[PDB]
Amino acid sequence: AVTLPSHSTRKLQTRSQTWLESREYTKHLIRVENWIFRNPGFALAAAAIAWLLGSSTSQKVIYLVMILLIAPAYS
Amino acid sequence: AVTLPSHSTRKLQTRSQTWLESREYTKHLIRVENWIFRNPGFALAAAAIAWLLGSSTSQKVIYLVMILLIAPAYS
Amino acid sequence: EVQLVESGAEVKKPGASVKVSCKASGYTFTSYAMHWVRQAPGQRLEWMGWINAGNGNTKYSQKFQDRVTITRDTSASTAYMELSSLRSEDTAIYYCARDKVDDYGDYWFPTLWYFDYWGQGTLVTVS
Amino acid sequence: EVQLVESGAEVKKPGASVKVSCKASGYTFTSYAMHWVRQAPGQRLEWMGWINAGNGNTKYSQKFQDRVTITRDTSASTAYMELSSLRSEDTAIYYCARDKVDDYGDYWFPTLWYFDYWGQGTLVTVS
Amino acid sequence: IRCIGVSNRDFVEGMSGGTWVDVVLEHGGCVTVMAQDKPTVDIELVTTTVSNMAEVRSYCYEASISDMASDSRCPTQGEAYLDKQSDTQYVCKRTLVDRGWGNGCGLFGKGSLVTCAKFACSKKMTGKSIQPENLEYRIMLSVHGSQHSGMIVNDTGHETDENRAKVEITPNSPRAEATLGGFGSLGLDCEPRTGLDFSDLYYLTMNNKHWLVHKEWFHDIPLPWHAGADTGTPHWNNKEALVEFKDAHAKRQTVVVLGSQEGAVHTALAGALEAEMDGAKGRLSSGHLKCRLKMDKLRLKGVSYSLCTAAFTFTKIPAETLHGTVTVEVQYAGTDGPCKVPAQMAVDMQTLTPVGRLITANPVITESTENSKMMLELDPPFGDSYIVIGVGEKKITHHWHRSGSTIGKAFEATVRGAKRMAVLGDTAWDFGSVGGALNSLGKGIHQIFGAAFKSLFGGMSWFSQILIGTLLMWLGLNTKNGSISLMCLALGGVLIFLSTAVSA
Amino acid sequence: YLTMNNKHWLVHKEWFHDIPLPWHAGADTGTPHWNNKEALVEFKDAHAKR
Amino acid sequence: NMAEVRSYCYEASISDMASDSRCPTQGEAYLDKQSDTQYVCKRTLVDRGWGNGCGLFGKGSLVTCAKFACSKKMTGKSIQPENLEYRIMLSVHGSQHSG
Amino acid sequence: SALTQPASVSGSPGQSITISCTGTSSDVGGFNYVSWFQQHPGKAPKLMLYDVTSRPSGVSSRFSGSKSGNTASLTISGLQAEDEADYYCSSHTSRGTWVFGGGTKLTVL
Amino acid sequence: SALTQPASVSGSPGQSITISCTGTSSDVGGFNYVSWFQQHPGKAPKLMLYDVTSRPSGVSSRFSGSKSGNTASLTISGLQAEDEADYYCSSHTSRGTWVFGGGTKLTVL
Ligand SMILES: *[C@@H]1O[C@H](CO)[C@@H](O)[C@H](O)[C@H]1NC(C)=O
Repeated sequence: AVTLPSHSTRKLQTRSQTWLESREYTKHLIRVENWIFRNPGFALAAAAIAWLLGSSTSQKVIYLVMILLIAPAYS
Repeated sequence: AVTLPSHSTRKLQTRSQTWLESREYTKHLIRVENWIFRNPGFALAAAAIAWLLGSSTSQKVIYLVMILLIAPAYS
Repeated sequence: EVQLVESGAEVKKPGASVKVSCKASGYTFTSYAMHWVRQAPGQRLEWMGWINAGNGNTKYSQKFQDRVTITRDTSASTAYMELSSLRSEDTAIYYCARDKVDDYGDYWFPTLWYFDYWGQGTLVTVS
Repeated sequence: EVQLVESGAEVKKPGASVKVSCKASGYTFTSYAMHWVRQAPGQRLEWMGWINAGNGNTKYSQKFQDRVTITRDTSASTAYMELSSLRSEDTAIYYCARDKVDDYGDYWFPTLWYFDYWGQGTLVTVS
Repeated sequence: IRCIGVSNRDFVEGMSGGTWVDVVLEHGGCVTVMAQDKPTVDIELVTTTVSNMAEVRSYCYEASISDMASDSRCPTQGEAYLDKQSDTQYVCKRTLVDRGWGNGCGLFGKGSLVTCAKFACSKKMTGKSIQPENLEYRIMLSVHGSQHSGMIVNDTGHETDENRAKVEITPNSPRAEATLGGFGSLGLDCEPRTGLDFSDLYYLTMNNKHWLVHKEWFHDIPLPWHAGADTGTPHWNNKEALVEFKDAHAKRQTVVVLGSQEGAVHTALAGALEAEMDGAKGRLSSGHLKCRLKMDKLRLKGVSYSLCTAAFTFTKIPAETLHGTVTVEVQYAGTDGPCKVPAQMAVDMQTLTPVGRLITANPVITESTENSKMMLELDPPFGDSYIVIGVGEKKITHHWHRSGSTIGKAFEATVRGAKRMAVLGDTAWDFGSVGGALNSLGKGIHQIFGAAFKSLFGGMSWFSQILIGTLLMWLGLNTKNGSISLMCLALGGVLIFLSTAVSA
Repeated sequence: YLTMNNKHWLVHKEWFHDIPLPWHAGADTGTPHWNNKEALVEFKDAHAKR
Repeated sequence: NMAEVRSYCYEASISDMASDSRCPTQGEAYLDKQSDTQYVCKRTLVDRGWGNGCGLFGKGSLVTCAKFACSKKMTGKSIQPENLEYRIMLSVHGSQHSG
Repeated sequence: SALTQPASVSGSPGQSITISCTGTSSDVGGFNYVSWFQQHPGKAPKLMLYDVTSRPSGVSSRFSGSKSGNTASLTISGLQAEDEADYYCSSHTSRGTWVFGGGTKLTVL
Repeated sequence: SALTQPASVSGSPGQSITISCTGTSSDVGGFNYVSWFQQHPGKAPKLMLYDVTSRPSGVSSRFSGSKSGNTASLTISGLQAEDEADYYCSSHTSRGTWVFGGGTKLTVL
């Protein structure tokens, strides 16, 4: 099983609506949320880690975005 | 559908065999790879993007790992 | 001791309306509450009750949901169940029993015991 | 101590559904065991078995991979072996014997002994 | 006995501190306890019981869709509606898409259409709930000593056999006093309550195969939950998730099932527990227990007997089994009665005097006849050695050579000591006994770092675990103070380790 | 075209050639020889019990 | 006029099981199904003790080969630019309404 | 929805009998609300249990209640000759109404 | 997979008899599983061997098993008066099924 491919990495662009375009995006976000709703601790660790790299202020925030987004989705 | 939760975000730790521990940990990796084998272009764009942030050398490589891992899974 | 007594009714033909009284004796009214459990001989007890004598509240079984209405009278310390539009089948005996209210006066969850006493019965028969 | 009885497998006609029962007695069945070994008159004991226990699993001899099955009922500690279509050659005695099951309740490797007791035997004839 | 070549078996040598030894029993292996004296008891923990249960929600795998009768209205005589929405067993999504003059407004534009489908399920999860009370971990006791590996037969379920003894310990009656005839009554006091953190695990059904999963996982499934109180008319909350209304771009609306989601739910279960059910329990594999094993009442049995006579014929070639002992099973012929069984591992014969510390103390044969049948175990030294019982004329000797060195047993043992720390860890310090200011201060620190760690990095699959491992590694090669770099690299290294130990 | 049961939708030759499930080739006469099979039918054991 | 380029079986029906059970240092277990074509086999090592009954102890090399089967395959039917079509429609307002 | 209670039973004095009242999760299982009413026929019922295991003060102590799953077991020992009271099991459902079981006519010998 | 043990061999009271069961590497040789079933014409074949030897609890010393490859030798000496019965040799194949030899009916005295 573990059907990997998500057809949206391709999709097709056309006048008519694709299969699950709505269900799709909201879904991608709502997955991340009740991921982090169940692990605030990882928001702490991810916070300290990210804020430890780059020294430059904002990318810091880029590191937090990268890390909060990769933990639930792939892994 | 699109059942979000993947039980491995918790698992259970016991001497006994978990459900799909083997085909689990890999099907993660093999999902990332073809996903990458079908879009080398995104390796180019991700390369240039990452290498434009952080100026610090090895921070760059962290950005490419950041981005190559974020694209196939977390949309 | 605790005393429950009732009025021994008669048939009051099909379609009539029975009114049975339960006048509580031997304990404190104001903590009595009240139930009505119908039975005739040879089948299972149905509980068609109500549960609150302090506030006059009521809860009825879904079978009887609207048939019976109940009046409480504390001056006579008496609860009156009245079954309107009775039929041939409801030939039975109606016991009134108590399950003491929680002190708040609101009755939601009973005592762990329910019925520590019983009316002595009123057999009601339909023609 | 240990009793195993069956009801006799007379004779049906070639094309008959024969069901034999094995009533476990005395010995606790709980996690018990079983087997079925049919031998024809002075025959090459055949093992057409079903490794049953509590769980109700089975594994059939290649010869009866899909001809007969034996469901468990622990209400009476009874195993039912049912061989669809009693053809003529079957006249042999179906014995039920036990190889009591492993601790875990799952049965993989049998005990060193196999069959410490045996059914009375059932003659079933195709004629 | 009952544990040989069983792998994960861990033998504890000597209780210490006044006949008190605490041990952790997990189904994946055994524990064989050996004291200075007293028989060597072999404890093996089998199964688990799930009792009363209860249902929590349900989830539908498969959606029948019938009807779909539609209602449309004019550009302005409001939005649409039809009788079937009050049914609550249907699903309807009013989407404003249609056109004028075709249907009939004389008002080009918009339109609202309600499309209502009948939703009935077929295959569905129950998702039952576990509460820690009433589940008892069945546990089996097996003492070494005299035994074939069957031959005695009769097991000790009900008793007879008199070598082994079943104990079922439940949080409403712990302290499972176990009576081993003639050896001693081995009592043991176990906590069923606190070991696995149940109440966080819902017992989960599909078709037959059953699983255990987190409430945290089980409430997050995007299915049309049910409430599981009763049927009669199952009322499906949601229904939106499993059906999808696809409106065509040019005109109209379609109702489309998502089809059986069954297998996808199998994929989402990666890393559950594999579970077995029956009508009143549902055999639970895996698990772990914690128990203080009280050796107070025991006896070596027939410490007092003769040495038998002439025999020593041994049946099999001892068989170098995994991790330690060469497990011997002889048949002294001609013995009269319940006489002792002499065994010694000799460094050299030569003057007798073995150092072997065999793990099967005071072995004893049974009755008269000749069938005998006694099985033993002997832990020889790693070097070459001679296996000898030294009685009668010329006895019978054997030559055996262990492999591996004290260094190998050193690394090997901590390998598993680590896995004991890895899985079930924070109780791993309960494998050792009579601790204070070594094993408790230890279990304390490990418990705090364990709670913080689990809280910090929960949500970690194996792959994730390796990634964050390596990031904390790379920080550990950099920054400053030799603290956050050393603390960081440390905690990273331990994830990498817990990952590899999970996999192995 | 990708047919499951009585419904059909286009998919490219990447999502479609990337699927882990069994291959099967061109036709179903009799019963086909199923390529792969590892994706379905996942079997492993612990405690070393069959 | 469409072809069929491959197929997938989105369902599965396993059957027939059996097992190997050969001892350690007896080499390998055979069981003949690894010869026949649709019976999936994955060889695993059962650390094997005296319960089963073998001489040594360690990884025992058995595999259960259960016969695969399928139901309700999804077909990948493929097309090319040929055997395509459109059926376009025309309007030309003029004066009409409904035809 | 009446609780399941079996019609009737008998036996030697002193001998333990078991009356099984089987409900659903709605009432007997997810509550400890039970009671068994001894009803002398033609006389008024009385309550011989309450809170399961417990008993009112005037109860003959040889009555014993028990529950597991959906069950209500009234187990009596050394039945004294005059212990035939039609036994009815009753409980508080979740919906807030009480239901009396089918009742067990008790048969003494 | 089949059991070929011999049909019937005769011997006088007291001299030893030897029944040979010849199997495959798949069953008899590659395992310790062997069992010999004494079947009297009247009663069901009952356990009397199990694993080479190891009398169950009816030792009647006069029965001994042995193995030398794919062999099973049950050697009875001291003919047990009316010990005449069919003897069947059994084995656990590795495929997971049991096989029983063609049986040796014995002749005594
Ligand atoms: C087996 O148990 C029975 C009692 O059920 C006992 O009489 C018999 O002696 C026991 N035999 C063995 C070998 O344990």
